[PDB]
Amino acid sequence: APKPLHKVVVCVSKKLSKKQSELNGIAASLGADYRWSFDETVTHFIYQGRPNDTNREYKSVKERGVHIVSEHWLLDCAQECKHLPESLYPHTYNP
Repeated sequence: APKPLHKVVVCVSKKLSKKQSELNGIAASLGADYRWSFDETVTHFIYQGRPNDTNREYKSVKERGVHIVSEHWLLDCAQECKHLPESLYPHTYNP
């Protein structure tokens, strides 16, 4: 049975550790997989920050070219039950 985030693999940044289990579960309810820390399987890295952010984990993921999205990407995908465009939710996104 189709779910909107099938084949997505989320990883919540260390910065967002207090929200990590909750966000993993929100992603999983939409059919995504999740990793507890970053690796080569991750498709979507959840992160909140600033222009030219110096966070080490963020910079390492950015080098790998995977999607880096605000937590609001996941929250809005959940509200809509849809795979929403990642480009609308950069790490600097603020509602």
